[PDB]
Amino acid sequence: DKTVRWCAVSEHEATKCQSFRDHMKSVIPSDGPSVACVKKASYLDCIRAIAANEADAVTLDAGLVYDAYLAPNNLKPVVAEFYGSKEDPQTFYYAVAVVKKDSGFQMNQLRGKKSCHTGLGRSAGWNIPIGLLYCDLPEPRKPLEKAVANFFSGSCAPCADGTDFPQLCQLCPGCGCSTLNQYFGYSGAFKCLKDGAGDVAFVKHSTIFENLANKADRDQYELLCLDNTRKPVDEYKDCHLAQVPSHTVVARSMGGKEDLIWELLNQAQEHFGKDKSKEFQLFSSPHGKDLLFKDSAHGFLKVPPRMDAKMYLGYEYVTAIRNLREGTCPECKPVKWCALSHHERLKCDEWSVNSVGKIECVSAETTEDCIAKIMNGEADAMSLDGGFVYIAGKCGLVPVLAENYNAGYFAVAVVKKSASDLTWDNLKGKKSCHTAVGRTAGWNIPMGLLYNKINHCRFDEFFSEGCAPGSKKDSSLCKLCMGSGLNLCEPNNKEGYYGYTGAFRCLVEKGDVAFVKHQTVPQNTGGKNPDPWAKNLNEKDYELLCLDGTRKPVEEYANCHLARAPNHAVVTRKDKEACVHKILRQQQHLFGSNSETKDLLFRDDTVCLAKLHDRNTYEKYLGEEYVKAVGNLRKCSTSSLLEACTFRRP
Ligand SMILES: [Ti+4]
Ligand SMILES: [Ti+4]
Repeated sequence: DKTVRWCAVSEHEATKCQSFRDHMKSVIPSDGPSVACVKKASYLDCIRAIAANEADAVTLDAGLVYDAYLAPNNLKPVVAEFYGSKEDPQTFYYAVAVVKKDSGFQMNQLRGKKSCHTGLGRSAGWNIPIGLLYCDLPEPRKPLEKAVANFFSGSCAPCADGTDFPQLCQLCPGCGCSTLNQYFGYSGAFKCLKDGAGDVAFVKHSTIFENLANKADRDQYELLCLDNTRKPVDEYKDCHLAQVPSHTVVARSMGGKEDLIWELLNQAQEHFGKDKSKEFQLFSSPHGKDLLFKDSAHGFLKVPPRMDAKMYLGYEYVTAIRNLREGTCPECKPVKWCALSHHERLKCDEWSVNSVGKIECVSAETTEDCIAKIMNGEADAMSLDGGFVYIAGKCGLVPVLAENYNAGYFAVAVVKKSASDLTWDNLKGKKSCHTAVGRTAGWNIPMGLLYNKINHCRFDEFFSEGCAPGSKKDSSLCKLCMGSGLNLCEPNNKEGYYGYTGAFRCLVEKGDVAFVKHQTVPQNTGGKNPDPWAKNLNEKDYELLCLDGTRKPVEEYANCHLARAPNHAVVTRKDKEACVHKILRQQQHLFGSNSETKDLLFRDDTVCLAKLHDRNTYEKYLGEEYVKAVGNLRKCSTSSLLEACTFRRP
């Protein structure tokens, strides 16, 4: 059987689940998914059932998505309910802090102000802001209401205990826990700000737009960002306290059956979803409200498979809720560097002990895994090719420092001098060598420029064949690669044509054109590289293709390049930007220009780690032309972390 066991947490839900079961039988072929129904006492029991292999799937709110993720449950998000509309599916809501224009304070300045909350215990209006402010609250932090009552000078916090903590009901005497209190709920809490009662209102991104029809009025309001700046109210996507998913189907991390659940839910929406007019309807029940799914849902979206619960809830939300559950507070710490190999780890380990604690080490198996650990706080920093910076940036990370070599390197197209046919003007049908797909020199620049000329990104149909590590194994752009077994065409060291040098090797041995950097050929010719394939080459036998259509010697790169490359950059979270900026400059003035293999942690031709000033965004660091180009190349991108990040922020 291909059966999905759906977990119900009430008798009304089990009835609906059984009806679900029975109607699906009429629409799904016998080799298709079917439904079984397991009734438990509560969401937490469902979670346990699923983790114990007595059930398979349940739909949860964000706080339970969190519980479900914790050991020993280890469930993950697999399907999202969406709202509003088929054309523009709404999956998340943003908790925001709204304030009046020119009220003159930042998030790190909330102590002593007046606050408006939608209601005690509510997500946007209470658990998130109080969770993120947790360690700012005065001691003792239990009971929590007491500590909040001594942080804000006065508040309106519906359903708080005003009898014990009157300060909390100062702007709404009684703390009425119903719509009889004028300041209850979303519009209530917004109204509390608008009427001048409060200085800040903890609400959802949409609250302001639902209460103020004219832009003229909304301009009188702003949002507090976590980075202690303000932004306009329609910029909540870049200025929110937390991004939060509405309603999320979860499942075991290993053991699924993710695939079956999607095939089930997807077919269910297609026959029984919103507006499908059958006697059974997936998103209502005669038996009561919100049974197994929210009645307001318009359907389901598949959660990208790379996504785990920390990633899906997001860093700010997880921080907030950990604080509320654990309640632990500090009194820069150590920068946790991310290693990608045994050899990278060994350099990092001896860096750690040499830094005397200031640096610690964490490893992952791929760059993307490392980036994900930085997103979620398992790690803090690593250095990355510009192509990975773009991905890190789309995932909410920022560049802090650039690696310097001497404006950065030159991206160049190398060819054999002998074959004097080749020109930039027509490389159609030629054999190409790339460092890896998605890297600056190897891909993003050259194929960026190439995209403008052919108006598609199926480059495996432009070139005859090639080696471009990270391509699909059966692609013509894996035909020239030299890795054996599972390593063929892999973007790592077990593929000998991977990377700057690898791509040049590829040209020497098999290719017609190699996309690399200006100092690749010089460093691998004239006997400098002793390996048999490079030992006897001299740079005079190689030429560069200029945008002109002409060709020039290798050392002539300054007048014969494809474009200026952004340098490789250190990235981190905005919340560690300052600590990473400090420690690394303090570490490089100790261990800089004053690896045991090649290019470990930082490129080997790096002299110093440079300040960025105004370029501390991926867009500003890479430049707009680079970003536009990568945008065009995504149409053919295979990056599953990028797919996860963009699911959350299109
Ligand atoms: Ti709420
Ligand atoms: Ti690079």
